[PDB]
Amino acid sequence: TFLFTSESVGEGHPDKICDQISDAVLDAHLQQDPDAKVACETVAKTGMILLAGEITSRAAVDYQKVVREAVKHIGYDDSSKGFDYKTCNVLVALEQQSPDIAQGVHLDRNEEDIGAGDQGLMFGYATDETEECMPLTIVLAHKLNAKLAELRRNGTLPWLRPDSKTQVTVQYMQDRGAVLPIRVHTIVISVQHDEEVCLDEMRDALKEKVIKAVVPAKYLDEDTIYHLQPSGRFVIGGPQGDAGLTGRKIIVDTYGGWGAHGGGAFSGKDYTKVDRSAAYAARWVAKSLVKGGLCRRVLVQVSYAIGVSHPLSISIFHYGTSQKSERELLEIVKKNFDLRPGVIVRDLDLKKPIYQRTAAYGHFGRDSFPWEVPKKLKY
Amino acid sequence: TFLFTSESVGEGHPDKICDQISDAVLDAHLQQDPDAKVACETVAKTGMILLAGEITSRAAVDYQKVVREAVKHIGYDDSSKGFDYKTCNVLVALEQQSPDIAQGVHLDRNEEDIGAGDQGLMFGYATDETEECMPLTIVLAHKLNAKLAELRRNGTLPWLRPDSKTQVTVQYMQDRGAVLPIRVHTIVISVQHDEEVCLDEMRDALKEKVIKAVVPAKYLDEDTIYHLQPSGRFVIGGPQGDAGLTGRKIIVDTYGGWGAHGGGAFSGKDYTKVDRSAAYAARWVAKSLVKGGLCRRVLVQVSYAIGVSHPLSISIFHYGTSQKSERELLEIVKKNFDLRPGVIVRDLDLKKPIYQRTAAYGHFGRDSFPWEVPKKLKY
Ligand SMILES: C[S@@+](CC[C@H](N)C(=O)[O-])C[C@H]1O[C@@H](n2cnc3c(N)ncnc32)[C@H](O)[C@@H]1O
Ligand SMILES: C[S@@+](CC[C@H](N)C(=O)[O-])C[C@H]1O[C@@H](n2cnc3c(N)ncnc32)[C@H](O)[C@@H]1O
Ligand SMILES: [K+]
Ligand SMILES: [K+]
Ligand SMILES: [K+]
Ligand SMILES: [K+]
Ligand SMILES: [Mg+2]
Ligand SMILES: [Mg+2]
Ligand SMILES: [Mg+2]
Ligand SMILES: [Mg+2]
Repeated sequence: TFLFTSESVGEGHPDKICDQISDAVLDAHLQQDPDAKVACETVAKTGMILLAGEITSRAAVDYQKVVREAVKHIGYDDSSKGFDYKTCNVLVALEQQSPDIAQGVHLDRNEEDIGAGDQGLMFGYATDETEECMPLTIVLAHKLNAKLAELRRNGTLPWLRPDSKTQVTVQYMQDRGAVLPIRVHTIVISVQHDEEVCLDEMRDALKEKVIKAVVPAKYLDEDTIYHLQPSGRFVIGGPQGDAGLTGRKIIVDTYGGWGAHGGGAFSGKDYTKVDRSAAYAARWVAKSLVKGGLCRRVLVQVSYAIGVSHPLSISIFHYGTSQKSERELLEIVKKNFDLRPGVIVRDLDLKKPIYQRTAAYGHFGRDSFPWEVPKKLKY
Repeated sequence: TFLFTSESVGEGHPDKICDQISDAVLDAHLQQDPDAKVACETVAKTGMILLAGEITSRAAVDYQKVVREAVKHIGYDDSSKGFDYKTCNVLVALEQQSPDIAQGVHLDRNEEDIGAGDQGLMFGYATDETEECMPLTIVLAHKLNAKLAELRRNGTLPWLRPDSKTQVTVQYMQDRGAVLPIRVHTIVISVQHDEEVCLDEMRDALKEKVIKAVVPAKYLDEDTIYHLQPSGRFVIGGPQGDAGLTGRKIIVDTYGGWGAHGGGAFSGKDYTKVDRSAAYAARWVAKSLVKGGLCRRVLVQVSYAIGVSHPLSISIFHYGTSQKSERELLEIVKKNFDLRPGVIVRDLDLKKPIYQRTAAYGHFGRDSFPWEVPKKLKY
């Protein structure tokens, strides 16, 4: 057996605030101009949200309203919680997209033949260990943060504040390249709280009302290690406790350390940025291979050069979980998918303003987004 | 055979500027106070460097001088290049480290027993495909950017500006889990340039003076694909062309997509932040296993909880490249290394102000930093 650990963070973790704001800006632009070019970074620290980056769009967007409404949704609505959407500073340093990039990527190009918005590499991954084809470690870690937000928002644990982190270590066995979860070895939960609640009341609630509500009992046993509020005190939180930036939770956004990552952030970027569109397409290819019965676990790499539509490379790694060779699976992928960004946008409907919904609790394995609906493969 | 692609970026890429500034700030603090607690994020956009984060230190640091001297070293010294250290804005939004974090991590603790500064997961990787135990893809990509900076700085290609990106695709064969590079399949180079030089002069120089100077001729052939200045024009660059943030090149900083990554950035953080110290220690463990003759290729995962000194989990994956089981290699690691941050700091000398040197061209595989010198193993 072996251990593997993944983490997740809540909606009010300062980096995740930034990813949600960046995607609220992108959605505000796409609601008016489906062809907006957006590269919006967000920085958060005590009292401040700064927007920086490049946007060329026909939309008229009220940045103060978009930013403040996203922070209000997260739950930072009073100085007692360390941040307040009503009274924080919002600073904007947004300029047009560089004309040199625009001319090299999309200007005067037919949409299917638009060039990749940048160079880079991206990976897709899928594993049959869960129905949603995601690692159990990260699924559990995300659901523990979702449960904390539910209990905060329904008033069950009114001492909870929006900033949280979780981490799950699962003990696995291997089976011919596929992985089989056996038990939960360790869980960590840290969550911002009010000044009145004591450590013992929080530790008891985190075990009884959060962990037992999320983790199947079969995975928990007498030896499971719990680190609940391990720092001992977490009253200061959100951007006051730790600066946040967009694109600083890229492993939380994807596979929790499993598979691989090419380094590109997702949030704040329109479809021409292949860091997002091609990673979404690669997840769609990986999940299509697993739900199609071709492998039990698979990693897909793709890469691009700025201004060039077709990927430079495509690679498939099946961990030994298919009777077909990796070259055969590559040929099936090449016959069934077109991974130009200007075709991915049509297959995955990537001009639709649903990106803020992807910016917490992972981009993959939930809510039947287009990249989660397998493509029936012909071979 | 299969393809694999990795990228790198130059010193003047806007994200890399931020990592170098964050580490210049950390070094300035450590020069005066070896025990400084530093979590410095940097944001860059047209005309601006913003510092945000938390620092508790006894040092007296002139942030305007530190920031401007780092930008001067990178080479942004005139408005014609799109950024100038003499005249840009430097904004500081730095506060003390949260007292709640300080009390839960290090306050009143014996140094060897300091808790991890945060939770998280980290990986180390090593491969025998190169003497420095790094993937050839990323080594080549880094050296192509280093060669562009050398030719810019020696006046050979005076039209070059500091912002660059490269990407290398290598065609490999597998050998019992180990990987063997066969040839370079594709190279991309994009680099900011002056308004006078034409595309053909730049493409010819990039092939003849950069690629041929860096890539062994045995790997290049008649079928090697070159995408040199593929956007066609890159005069606007640096932070004017694209906002930069610290910790947005975490795959460039590590293994180029090989191995795995736990998501944590390195730059701007002191040793108590296990995202940096434990990733460095994990690279040291991986390279020690490969140089010790125990495996040909290996991935090491570790994880931590905030306030807890010992790792929560340790895992070793050898890809089938050892006669010893992964459990045996884990036992050898556990007998030879102590992965508490307050012991890693002593083994790797992590209070020394050498971090700006790590913040471009990768943290691993070069210049015999302590984590690159193997530990002789007893078993
Ligand atoms: C510990 S901080 C990162 C290190 C920090 N920048 C410093 O100055 O030491 C990382 C994340 O952990 C969580 N956090 C903040 N304060 C915490 C505390 N007192 N205990 C536990 N977790 C905390 C928040 O989710 C925060 O965004
Ligand atoms: C293309 S930009 C990222 C997308 C961008 N934020 C936008 O608004 O479309 C990414 C990086 O590529 C490089 N770059 C900038 N302008 C470029 C151009 N005209 N051609 C090629 N590469 C460029 C720089 O290294 C830059 O930091
Ligand atoms: K990726
Ligand atoms: K931070
Ligand atoms: K890592
Ligand atoms: K950017
Ligand atoms: Mg962070
Ligand atoms: Mg990138
Ligand atoms: Mg970037
Ligand atoms: Mg982290």
